[PDB]
Order: sequence, then structure tokens, then C-alpha cells
Amino acid sequence: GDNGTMMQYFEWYLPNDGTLWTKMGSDASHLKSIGITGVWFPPAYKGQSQSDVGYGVYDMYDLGEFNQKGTVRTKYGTKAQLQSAITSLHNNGIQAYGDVVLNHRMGADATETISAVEVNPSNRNQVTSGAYNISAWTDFEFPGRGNTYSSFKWHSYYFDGVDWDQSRQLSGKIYQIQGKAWDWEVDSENGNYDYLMGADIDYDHPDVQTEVKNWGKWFVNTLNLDGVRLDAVKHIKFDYMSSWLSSVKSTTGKSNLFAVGEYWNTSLGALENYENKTNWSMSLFDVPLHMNFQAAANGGGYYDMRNLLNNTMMKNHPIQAVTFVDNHDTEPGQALQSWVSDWFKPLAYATILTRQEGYPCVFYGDYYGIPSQSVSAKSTWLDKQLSARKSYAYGTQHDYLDNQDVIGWTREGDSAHAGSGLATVMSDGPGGSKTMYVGTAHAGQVFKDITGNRTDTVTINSAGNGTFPCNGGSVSIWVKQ
Ligand SMILES: C[C@H]1O[C@H](O[C@H]2[C@H](O)[C@@H](O)[C@@H](O)O[C@@H]2CO)[C@H](O)[C@@H](O)[C@@H]1N[C@H]1C=C(CO)[C@@H](O[C@H]2O[C@H](CO)[C@@H](O[C@H]3O[C@H](C)[C@@H](N[C@H]4C=C(CO)[C@@H](O)[C@H](O)[C@H]4O)[C@H](O)[C@H]3O)[C@H](O)[C@H]2O)[C@H](O)[C@H]1O
Ligand SMILES: OC[C@H]1O[C@H](O[C@H]2[C@H](O)[C@@H](O)[C@@H](O)O[C@@H]2CO)[C@H](O)[C@@H](O)[C@@H]1O
Ligand SMILES: OC[C@H]1O[C@@H](O)[C@H](O)[C@@H](O)[C@@H]1O
Ligand SMILES: OC[C@H]1O[C@H](O)[C@H](O)[C@@H](O)[C@@H]1O
Ligand SMILES: OC[C@H]1O[C@H](O)[C@H](O)[C@@H](O)[C@@H]1O
Ligand SMILES: [Ca+2]
Ligand SMILES: [Ca+2]
Ligand SMILES: [Ca+2]
Ligand code: NA
Repeated sequence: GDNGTMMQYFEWYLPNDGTLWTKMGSDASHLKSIGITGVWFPPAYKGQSQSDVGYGVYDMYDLGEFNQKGTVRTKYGTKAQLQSAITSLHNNGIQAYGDVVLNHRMGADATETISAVEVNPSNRNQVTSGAYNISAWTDFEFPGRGNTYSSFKWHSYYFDGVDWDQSRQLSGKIYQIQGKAWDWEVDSENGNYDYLMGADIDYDHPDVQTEVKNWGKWFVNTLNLDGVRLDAVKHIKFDYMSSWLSSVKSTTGKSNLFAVGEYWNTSLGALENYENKTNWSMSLFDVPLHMNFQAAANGGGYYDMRNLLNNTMMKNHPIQAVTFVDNHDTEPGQALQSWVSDWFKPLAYATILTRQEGYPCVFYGDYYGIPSQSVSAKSTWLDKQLSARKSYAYGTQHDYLDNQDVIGWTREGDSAHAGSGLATVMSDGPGGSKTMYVGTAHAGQVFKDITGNRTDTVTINSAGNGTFPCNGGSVSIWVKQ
């Protein structure tokens, strides 16, 4: 009955030095000590170059094992290093979740000359040219792997489209391969959002349907995975992704394989439509809660803190909510830049770590810092919040989201976790106090601030109430001294 806590074990700007798998393995016992129970590791297969973060997917059967793209290792290291790291996580009781990129492929071995039409980038259902022959990056043969594990080769007729004609080099185009149709259902932004980048996989094609299930089975088996992080699920045929997840569970013996999808949309309704169309079979990153954390941070005291959880997965669908403050895309300089400022970050982490709703995900970029962007490591204060979650965030919750600035909640504690119970209080503005119910069983106990932000103590009265303060623009988490 211990709380679960995920860590995203990478950030965008890590050096291309083939050390991440070695570090992850060495970190396992430390991650266990701070309460991390699952690790999301980056795309572990060969990208279009050695330095690829992993999203520019070339060969999903090359886990840093084959001489392809001028390298054996990936950015992160070798197959054997990743396997050793997962053995070390499992030796420490930590789940391993592999990033799974199924939308597209990049770094084709060869061009193919194929018939295509242009479509409106704002309305991909609208054809805007006659048919003509383009030079497309659609031929994937993987000669460096030489058919090891899989003889499957990719050609144009397994893709729906590309955004580049190597023969004409025109910018701002999207090409639909002749005879192909955008997959459905996908997100309807730009009319049909199947196409994102690269060579867009055709999930209408039955050879592709079979092959990508076969790959999924091989990947989970090969690395003995507990779960998957599914990339760009709003751009992949909804009913196929649902079928893919059922198939891998059934074939790998991983009947309860954990799945969290990235459906990047700021409106809850989009995430609810996805869950509806995939039978509520997977969790989703709580993108709306991340936007709420950004709006509060960016409001400089004037945000209404009563609204912090509104229109979120965490409030509305907590079983399926993977809550986060920042990720590799929201960090400075990246594609979804929407960074939660240092001052607010502890309030955001206290929200996801001490509440009963959601599966929180700690960002590597927050814990260990982002030196290339002058982002300080936050591990010193994160370790105290993670202690709050590991040891104290148990039992019945009472919410006091009843002030524009000062909000809080309590956990009563449960018998399985000795000394458990807490009161979280926080302000986006001036400091304040909240009288909150931690439980009559705490009557006469003295509470301290496990964050160390406050050095005063709080005595629980006989009615099970304390008056819990915080500093301005700060959080305190009150536990039994
Ligand atoms: C980053 C997220 O993008 C999408 O988000 C959209 C929203 O959906 C939309 O509503 C609105 O908010 O705009 C957003 C930004 O566009 C997407 O929905 C979401 O799933 C994405 N996060 C995921 C997905 C991916 C992709 O798998 C990850 O993306 C990251 O890695 C990308 C690939 O390296 C990188 O893309 C940039 O670089 C590539 C190289 C380039 N592609 C061209 C280049 C080549 C070969 O070099 C050829 O293949 C073609 O000519 C081109 O397609 C892109 O043009 C460029 O954008 C991306 O920056 C990076 O974020 C992401 O990490 C996941 O978490
Ligand atoms: O932390 C390991 C834990 O992860 C998953 O449990 C999730 C669950 O699926 C979600 O619905 C939500 O409540 O968060 C849980 C994590 O606390 C795995 O399914 C589970 O087996 C595993 O122990
Ligand atoms: O150092 C320059 C900037 O770095 C960003 O990542 C921060 O959020 C800013 O508040 C800061 O001013
Ligand atoms: O929003 C556009 C979508 O409308 C419909 O559902 C069509 O079946 C689909 O092919 C199309 O892309
Ligand atoms: O959303 C606008 C900007 O808001 C904040 O300043 C964020 O730190 C930055 O990442 C984002 O780009
Ligand atoms: Ca697609
Ligand atoms: Ca199609
Ligand atoms: Ca406020
Ligand atoms: Na497609």
C-alpha cells in the first residue's frame, strides 16, 4: 500500500556521451531510498544520428547493438548497458517504463520516387496540388542489423505522407502518398492531425498493424519491461493503439503492463475523448494541470489558487492521471516551452506529491538540474517532499482550496504507515495560516515543517485541528515531529 512515484529519467540537453544507462543502473538504490517506484527512460533504439534524443526513430530493433548511423551505441549507451540498468532497477524493486515512438520514422536508408499530392497544412483533408513524383525518405532496410530479430523492411506503401521532396526542397509542405488516406480516429486540429513529422506510418496497412504489434512484443520481452510511455498518441489511429496495447499485454505475459500516453492538448475534453476511444486502458500525462501550474507561477500572486486543480486529469480522472510539473519538451528552449518558475516549482511538486490523486512523475531536469540552461538542481528540497510522500501522505484527505492565495489539504495517516499524516499549506502571495483537520488521533501531537521552510511547530488540539502556516510564495508540509 506504499505511494507510487515515477521519475522521468532524462532531459533534452544531456551530453551525447553514452553514459545514461550506466548512471541509471548506479542510481537505482538512491532512487529507492527517496521513494521512486517507477522510471520512464527515453527512446532506447537507434535514431537518425548517435546524438538523437530518441524521437527521430530509425530502427526500433537496434537498442545500441548494431553498427548503424555511424555508431553502435545510442545517445544513452549500449543494449547490454540498458539491460544491466533495468536489472539494477528490478533488484531495487523499481518498475522500468520504456518510451515507445510509433508515429513515424526518420533517417531512411534511401529515397523512393513516388506519386504524391500536397495538402493544406491547416486542413490536411484538403488536397492543394495535382499528383506528381517526389523524392521521399521512405526506404528503410537496416543493412547494419542484417535481418537480426526481424526481416521487416519499410517502403512508401507503409507511410501515409512526408513533409519533404529531396528533389525540390520546398518548405511548409505536407505530401499525402498517392492512394493513401490520413488515419482515423486522430486529433482533429488542422482538420486531421495524423501527420506530425518524418515519414508518417500508415496504421490502415495490415502488414504495418501486424509488424508493430510484433515489435512491441519483442521490445517488452527483450528489456523485460513493466510498462511503456506512448509518444504522440494524438497522432496515431486511436483504435490501433488500443489493440496494440491489448496485444502486447496478451503475448508478453505482462497482463498488467503499465501504459501512460502523451496526448498533448490543453483542454481536458480532448484527453477524455482519447480515454473513451481507447476503453480507459491507459493513463495520460495531466497536461491541463501543468498549464495550471504555469498560469499560477506566471500570475505573480494574482492567480486564483482555488482554481489550481480545475479541468485536470488529477481532479476528474485520478486513476488515469500521470501528474507532472515539467518535462523534456516544456524545459527552456524546447518545443512545448512552458517552464514552471523556480519559486512556484515547490508548490507544484507539493500538489502532485502529497495529494491522493494521480501518479506523480518527478523530472530529471528538476532533480539533477539543467546545467546547459543554468537551471539549479532542486534535489535538496525535492528529497524532503519525497520523504513526505514516501512516509506521510496516507489516509483520508481533507481539501481547503477556499482562498485566492492560501490553500491547503490534510492527510489523516493510515495504520500501515506509522507516524503518517500531514498538512500541506501554500500561498502564491502573502504568507498565511489555515486551521485544518488532521484527525482526533493526532490530538496533542506537535508537528514540524518537513521542508524546513518554517522553524515554528504546530500542536494538534483535542478536536484533531492545527493552525498550519506557510511563508509568502512558499509551501510548508507539516508532519509529526
Ligand atoms: C513536441 C510535441 O509536438 C506536438 O505538440 C504540438 C501540439 O499537438 C499542438 O496542439 C500545438 O500545441 O503544437 C505542438 C508543437 O508542435 C505533439 O503533439 C507531441 O506529441 C510532441 N511531443 C512528443 C513527440 C515527439 C515526436 O516523436 C517528440 O519531439 C521531439 O523530437 C522531435 C524529433 O527529433 C523534434 O522535432 C524537430 O526536429 C525534427 C528533426 C524535425 N523534423 C523534420 C526533419 C527531418 C529529418 O531531420 C525529416 O524527417 C523531415 O524533413 C521533418 O519532419 C521537426 O521539424 C522539428 O520540429 C521535436 O522538436 C521534439 O520536441 C517529443 O519529445 C515527444 O515528447
Ligand atoms: O509505482 C509502481 C506502480 O505503477 C502502476 O500503478 C499506478 C496505477 O496504474 C495508476 O492507476 C495510479 O493509481 O498510480 C499507480 C502508481 O502509484 C502499476 O500499475 C503498479 O503495478 C505499480 O506498482
Ligand atoms: O536566466 C534567464 C531565465 O531562465 C529561465 O529558464 C527562467 O524561468 C527565467 O525566469 C530566467 O530569467
Ligand atoms: O476531421 C476530419 C475527419 O472527418 C471524418 O471523421 C473522416 O472519416 C476522416 O477521414 C477525416 O480525416
Ligand atoms: O508561456 C510563456 C512563457 O512563460 C514563462 O515565462 C515560462 O517560464 C516560459 O517557459 C514560457 O515560454
Ligand atoms: Ca500519425
Ligand atoms: Ca492511412
Ligand atoms: Ca493568488
Ligand atoms: Na498515418
